[PDB]
Amino acid sequence: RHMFLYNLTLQRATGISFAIHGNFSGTKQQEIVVSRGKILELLRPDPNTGKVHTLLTVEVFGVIRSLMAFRLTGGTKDYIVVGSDSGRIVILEYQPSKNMFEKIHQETFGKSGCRRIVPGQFLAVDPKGRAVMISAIEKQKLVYILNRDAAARLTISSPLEAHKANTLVYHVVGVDVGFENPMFACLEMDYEEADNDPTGEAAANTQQTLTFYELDLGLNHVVRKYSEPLEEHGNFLITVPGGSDGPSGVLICSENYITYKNFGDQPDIRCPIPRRRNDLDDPERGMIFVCSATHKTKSMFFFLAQTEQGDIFKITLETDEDMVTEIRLKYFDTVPVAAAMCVLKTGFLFVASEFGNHYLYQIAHLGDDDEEPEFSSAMPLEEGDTFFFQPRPLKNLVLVDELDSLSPILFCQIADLANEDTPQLYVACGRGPRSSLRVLRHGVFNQVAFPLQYTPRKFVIHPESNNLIIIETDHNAYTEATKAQRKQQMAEEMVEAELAAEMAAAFLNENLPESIFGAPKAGNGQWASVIRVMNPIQGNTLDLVQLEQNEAAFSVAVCRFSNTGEDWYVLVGVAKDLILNPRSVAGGFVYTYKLVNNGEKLEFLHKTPVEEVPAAIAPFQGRVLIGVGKLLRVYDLGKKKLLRKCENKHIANYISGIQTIGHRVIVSDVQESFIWVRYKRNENQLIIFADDTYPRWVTTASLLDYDTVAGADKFGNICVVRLPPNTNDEVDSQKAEVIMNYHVGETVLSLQKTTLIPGGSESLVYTTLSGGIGILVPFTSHEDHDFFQHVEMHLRSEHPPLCGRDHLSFRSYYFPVKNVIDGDLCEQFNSMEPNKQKNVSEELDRTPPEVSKKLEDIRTRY
Amino acid sequence: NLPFLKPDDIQYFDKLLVDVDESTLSPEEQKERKIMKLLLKIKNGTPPMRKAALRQITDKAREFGAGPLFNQILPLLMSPTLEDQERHLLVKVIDRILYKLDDLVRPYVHKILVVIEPLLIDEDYYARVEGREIISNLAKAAGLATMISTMRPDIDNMDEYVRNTTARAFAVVASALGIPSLLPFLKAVCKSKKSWQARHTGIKIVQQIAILMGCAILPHLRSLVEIIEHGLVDEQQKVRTISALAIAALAEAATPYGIESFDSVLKPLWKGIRQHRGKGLAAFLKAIGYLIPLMDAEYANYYTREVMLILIREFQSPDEEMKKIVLKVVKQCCGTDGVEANYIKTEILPPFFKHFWQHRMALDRRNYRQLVDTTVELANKVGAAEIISRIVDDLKDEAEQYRKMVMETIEKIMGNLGAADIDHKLEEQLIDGILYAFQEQTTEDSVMLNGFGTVVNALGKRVKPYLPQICGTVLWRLNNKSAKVRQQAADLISRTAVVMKTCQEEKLMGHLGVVLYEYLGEEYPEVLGSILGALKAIVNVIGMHKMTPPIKDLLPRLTPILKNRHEKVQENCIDLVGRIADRGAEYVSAREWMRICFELLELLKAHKKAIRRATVNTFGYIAKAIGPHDVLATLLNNLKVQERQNRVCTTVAIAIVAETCSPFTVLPALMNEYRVPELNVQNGVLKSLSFLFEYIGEMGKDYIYAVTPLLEDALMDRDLVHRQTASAVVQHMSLGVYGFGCEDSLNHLLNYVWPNVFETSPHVIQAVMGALEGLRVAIGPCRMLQYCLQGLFHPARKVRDVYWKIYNSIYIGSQDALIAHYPRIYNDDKNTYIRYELDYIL
Amino acid sequence: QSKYIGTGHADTTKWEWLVNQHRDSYCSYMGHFDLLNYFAIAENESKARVRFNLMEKMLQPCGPP
Amino acid sequence: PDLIFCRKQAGVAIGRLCEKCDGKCVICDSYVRPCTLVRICDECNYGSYQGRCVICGGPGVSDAYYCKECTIQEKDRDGCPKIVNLGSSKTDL
Ligand SMILES: *C[C@@]1(O)C[C@@H](/C=C/C(C)=C/C[C@H]2CC[C@@H](NC(=O)/C=C\[C@H](C)OC(=O)NC)CC2)OC(C)(C)C1
Ligand SMILES: [Zn+2]
Ligand SMILES: [Zn+2]
Ligand SMILES: [Zn+2]
Repeated sequence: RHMFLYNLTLQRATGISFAIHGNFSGTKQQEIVVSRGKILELLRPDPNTGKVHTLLTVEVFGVIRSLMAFRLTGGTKDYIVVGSDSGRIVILEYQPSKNMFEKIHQETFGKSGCRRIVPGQFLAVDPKGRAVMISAIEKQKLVYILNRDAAARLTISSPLEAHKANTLVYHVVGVDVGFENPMFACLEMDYEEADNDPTGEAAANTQQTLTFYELDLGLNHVVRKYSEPLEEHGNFLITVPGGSDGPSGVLICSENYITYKNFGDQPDIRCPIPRRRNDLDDPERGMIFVCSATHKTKSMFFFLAQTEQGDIFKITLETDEDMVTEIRLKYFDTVPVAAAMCVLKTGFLFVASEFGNHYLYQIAHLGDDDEEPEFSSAMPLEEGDTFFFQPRPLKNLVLVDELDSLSPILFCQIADLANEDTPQLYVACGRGPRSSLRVLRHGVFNQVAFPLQYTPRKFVIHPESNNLIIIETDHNAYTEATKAQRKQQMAEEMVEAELAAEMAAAFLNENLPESIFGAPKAGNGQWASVIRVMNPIQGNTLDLVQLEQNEAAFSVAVCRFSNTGEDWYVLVGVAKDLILNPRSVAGGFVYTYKLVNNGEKLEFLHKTPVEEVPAAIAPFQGRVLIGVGKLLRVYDLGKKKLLRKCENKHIANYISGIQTIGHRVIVSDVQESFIWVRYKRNENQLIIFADDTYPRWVTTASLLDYDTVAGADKFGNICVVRLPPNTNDEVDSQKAEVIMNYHVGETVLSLQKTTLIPGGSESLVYTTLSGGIGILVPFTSHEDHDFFQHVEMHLRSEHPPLCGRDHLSFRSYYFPVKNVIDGDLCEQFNSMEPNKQKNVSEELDRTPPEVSKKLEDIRTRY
Repeated sequence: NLPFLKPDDIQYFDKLLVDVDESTLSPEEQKERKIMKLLLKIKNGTPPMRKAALRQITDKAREFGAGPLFNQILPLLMSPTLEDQERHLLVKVIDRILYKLDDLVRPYVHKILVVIEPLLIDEDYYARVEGREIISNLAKAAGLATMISTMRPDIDNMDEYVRNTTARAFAVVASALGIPSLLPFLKAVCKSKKSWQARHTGIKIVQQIAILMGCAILPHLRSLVEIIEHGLVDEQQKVRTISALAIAALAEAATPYGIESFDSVLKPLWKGIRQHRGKGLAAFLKAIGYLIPLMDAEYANYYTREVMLILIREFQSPDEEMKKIVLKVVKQCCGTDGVEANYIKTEILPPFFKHFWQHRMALDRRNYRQLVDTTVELANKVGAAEIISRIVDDLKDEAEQYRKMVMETIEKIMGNLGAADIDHKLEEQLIDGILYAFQEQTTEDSVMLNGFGTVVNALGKRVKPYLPQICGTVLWRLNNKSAKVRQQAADLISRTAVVMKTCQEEKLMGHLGVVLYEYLGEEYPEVLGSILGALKAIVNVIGMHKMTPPIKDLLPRLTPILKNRHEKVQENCIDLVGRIADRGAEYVSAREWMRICFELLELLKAHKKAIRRATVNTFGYIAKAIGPHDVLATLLNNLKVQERQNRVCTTVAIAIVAETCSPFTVLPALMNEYRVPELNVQNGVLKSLSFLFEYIGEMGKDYIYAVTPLLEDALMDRDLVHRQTASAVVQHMSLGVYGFGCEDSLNHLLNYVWPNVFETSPHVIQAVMGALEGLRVAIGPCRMLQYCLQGLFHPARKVRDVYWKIYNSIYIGSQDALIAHYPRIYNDDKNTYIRYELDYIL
Repeated sequence: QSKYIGTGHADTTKWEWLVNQHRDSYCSYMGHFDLLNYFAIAENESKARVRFNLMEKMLQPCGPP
Repeated sequence: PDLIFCRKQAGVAIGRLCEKCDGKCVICDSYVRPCTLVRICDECNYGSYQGRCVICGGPGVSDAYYCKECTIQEKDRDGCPKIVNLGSSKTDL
């Protein structure tokens, strides 16, 4: 049977990578434009209730790499500049009447894709809206000039080249130079020296520079004027207000430092980042800022800079008539690590977290009249120490809204664990202390979250007790016992240098909540792992096992054994001293636990050592199948350890997952695609009998039948590969046929064939690392397939993607599309104008309402 | 060697004609000689010569100096026989040498401005652009103080020409360096105590700054207005006029923002309205008219009511410039929010139509266009009838220019606002006046045709009673000695056919069509095309059975008309034949359709695009009509019979049949002709396959498998052109079926295309590379990298050359996609090569 | 073509090609959001720290020749 | 005759084609499916070359377009497609 699927997003992506604020409606109200990755969304936080409403959401069918807002002189509405994975730059204007993003301009300059020398990664606009600049990570950058016409409509000019070969750009930001010629500050670095010195000296000798590009308007050209080398490498720049309301210049954020610099007769004013007092992290680890914000008022202006630990500091500069004397930092608050922050007018702060839920707070105290110690750059500093501060709970901010975000989803199981007619989606997601297992029920989804201790890797379901057996593992983290030992060692070090006897007692008594203050994580090859047994109904953990400070869990499976009775067992694969980059692991251990009290407690039966990391554990006909490195072994339960009875060695690189149906086993390779291996019981050997013709960085897999396997890429793809007919699993040299290919634009870590509504069509549901949920529904007739295919074709040309990308090229990112119709694009038929709808429907010999009903009929059969 | 010299180039480059040695040449004189040579290579030379000479003259500009450089460049720029592109090249070299010689040009600035400033007043737009560009580059090179010093003495000059030129150049240097950099100088000069010429020149500078920079002024509009506002109450009259005109220019530039910057100017202008007269009054009115559309609704109403007394008074002015100014002011006032429609109807419209709408206004063309556009803008707000009824009776007038004026006015009004506001009395007046204006025309003014068509289409079904009255006039007009009037009547039929059909008067249209049928023997081709278009418009709206003449009689009459050499006749005849074939195919035998199709094939290679478009559309229509087989047999016969470009029409027609009828009705017979051993016809079959797949695009997704054997046979050593055309077929297939599950057969054809990658002949290897790129987009860059890695690094150097060319094409084609497709490269002892991030597991 | 960085010829060494594809991979990571998410989940670091480490690796992603 | 493409960074100027070469594509000489509009750099559009034919260099009559095939292969994302002859100056013809 030919496989033709209809792709539909049930739950849109909920993570956020970019967020900007401004008056996009043309009124005094300030909204927020966010990038969900391949989605552009508009949010309006109501200043009366303190809640964020979603007004518009648009699938752009691209990779939004940059997003900024600007405004012309005397203008009342803010435009939206977007740099995509296309070779184009787009300028959009939100129209509140039609409730749409109107593409005002779209200019092409390069090839598509997240390329190395094609602009789109960095975007920087002049603070007066006179010119924008779009730059790549290497070489070329382009400057467009923005103006208005007699009808007050925005006009864009031809690009202006600002290219420089062999130059790596860290970050670009515009400079507020009032109404002089616009200027753009770049953090650049030249690597031409490092590539011609076979000794490596030029590599360590090359240093990051801060460069300035001036756009001469009278001469209409971009010139690279200044280029000063920097002491230490900076990660990004902050545009300080300039002109008549502030001193122009830039703030370079480095590692453990922040430096004001400005061209002309201006000294460099650097200030060390105030480290947290009694920091439980590693002393050799540095501290950097992850994001920033700027709030300008007629009175003053300040910046909000968040650290790696979540500490938001308020930064103010002392004017000193025209040259800044000092940079003043003070501890503002502590929120989860954010990808962007927006200090809205009327007193509200939007925190778009890098993972997990997002937050909206109200400001009450700007930190002006407080007893907390404010830090400056003029204070004497030995360079062997840094400034210390004490973190305290929220006092300047109050939680007014929390937006739910499933990102990042690491595992998902769709099943009816509670005794209801409709199954539920159990999603193990979150990161670190903010991880969670969430139950989702539809009847859009409604969720309930139960917090977890570390980042869950994979969880299995106990068939007899319906309880969930999760493994949680995090890198460079401390276990509970090692955390207590570290606090004890710090208290011991503290009693010598006599208020410290009481201070160390208070330190041991105060346990900072890691869900709000982050987790004290340090070291390189350190690992924190926890096995948990949870009830799907309630939020209670039925059992918990902590592991070694260097033991990291990566696999789990519950199974009965033919060697013993119906009593269940739990096998957990663990690596020791992994050291991810560069890779150099020590050994591995398989925990074999007995399952007692009908799935409520774990009995440590034994630990079996093994060469490398057990990355996959799956039951297989009484015994068990385990993948260690590139070796696929079969184990049977022993009285004291796991006994090996057979192994296969010719696996290509490294096993990342195995699943079995009948006497076949599908080994997923980390880089190569799936491998079909056959196990002959009497011969007691594993023989590879099929592989694939395409390398695929597999993340998950799901066997649809005896011959087909549906898998997901690390690069955001879904493939379906089937064995050819008349394939006897005794002879080798068999190649499998790729019968379906599709690009979701988001990395998928869980594929499962199931049926959401009872009795309906069997579909294939996938989860998204960016917090999304999608489905692929098979087609029933060639009439419906041809109809939806022509709908897709017509919408590709009549309603092209919003950010310059080409839809067919986008869905063909890494492999050409094979037998998948994009329903996310087809449903945009309702968003077109009536003229185009009528024309396309007449091309299909039916009416626009008939097409809308035909589209809506699919969102009931899933 | 030395490039070619025109006659006028001798005067500037004679010294280079003699072959003397530079060792004998005196110094400094020798550097001037090298300048003379570099400029010859710049002006007359190939692009490589030009770029090399530009680089050489810029990198050595400092060593040469400003003196000899400009003393050599300026006489060339003033050459009377200097081409515009040569002037542009000189402008570019001047900019590039000014960037290097920073401040050395300060002594020469004056000697530059005596040469460059005449370009700012040149009629050539690009000459003014070039002059402004080099003045800007000069103002960036030398300091602001240098420019102000060099140009200050010419401010209070006695002549007005030099004052105007200096003001324009000052505006240019302002746009070059920025408004705030010139703000103190302007503030000082606009209040000069010495003479009034200085303040007049400063105000002119501000006006030209406005005109030159437009919306880029809004940041400094308040400053400019505060600097220039004192000039409205000055004692001198010319300075008041120029201050008003500069305020008008600043308002026009800042539209629609920045009204608050003119807060100090409203009352002065308001008083001057009642104080001044003549040219100063005209300037004040112009400034007010450009300032009003910037105001709020209530204040716009207030100010307009305040100025309207004198505005109406100035309607009956003897000055023509005053008339144009007040007409523009009326158009600006009545097009703003705040000026209510009833107010305009009461106070503005009566004097407007009394004084302005006069016969002599339709004589001068500028006044004609101004009054027409202003009246249309008036109707846009006060209503269509309230404007049309006031000049509808002028459609019956003795002076034809006035009739043309009122006709164009009514036409634009009704084309903008429809005909919903027109009552029955006004409808009868419109019909009567339009019939009289059309009936009496000295010549066939197209404005009359457009007005008739627009009014008829706007009335729609309401023109039903007047339809016999119109058709009688049209019939009487078709029987005219003048051909260009018969074609105008035919065009009117073309434009009113749809309304005549809506009015349920198919008998009248049938009479029109049977009258047109006897006119197909018109000796003048343009009238023939017009009547063909009229017949097409009649056929496209009436059923085929009801149409007179019967289609069975009309189409054989149309068949020989395709042989006409005129583009219009061909286009309209083909369009009519296609409209017939689309719905009246049953009324024509297959033999007539075949004869038309064979007389229509030559028109596939017409030079005009529209003719080919129409030919293709009507060929598709007749192919849907007849059926693929009868025409396709003779198509294959003609294909084997003829060669050269004439056959390309056969190829295109085969593709048209394959697209209209499904391609399964032509592909088997098309592949059969590949069996005969003649090498000349197999190439034609391959060309047909190539264009067929390129034309059908995605439709060929169900036919790659069927053609794969013929291709794999043609990819073998049958001939060079065989494999070239087969690779072309593979390219068009891959690009067409891209994204529709054809990876199997295309990956198979790749195995036959690949061995031809080691070919020296240029055209066939180019076709092979095109096929390889098409297969890259269709199969994916992964398979291409898989086939490329096996030869990317090879002991043979030619193998490495070819495979690296392939890899470069793949890389430029899809670099981002290759990340997931690179193989494992184990790190050796001296470097790290494994990408560890891609090995992480969650 | 010499304009497009990353292309090659018959004398392109193994080190040149590998450092080209390593820089291309790093830019692809910086661009595609979920790739960066995966990398920041595997090793516990902030997205900003991961981007900074990649930009630092841009110098000699493989080592000196 | 040694001709080539301009291949400079194209601007906001719309490409233009004369009556001789109207429906033809600037890159591959095809008349099938005009897709994306042709952009050219400012230097090729300046002065007396405003609205000039991109292929030959005569009075242009209609906008120039790449074909669907060249759009698919992204041959429009290259430089300016203006044909320039390296064996002449700015005054020849
Ligand atoms: C600049 C130029 O090269 C232009 C050529 C002109 C060549 C011509 C007119 C060749 C005849 C050729 C035309 C195309 C073929 N038919 C065809 O494509 C038909 C229909 C197409 C699909 O429809 C459209 O394009 N519609 C808009 C027939 C053969 O002349 C010179 C002087 C060489 C200069
Ligand atoms: Zn060009
Ligand atoms: Zn031409
Ligand atoms: Zn083309």
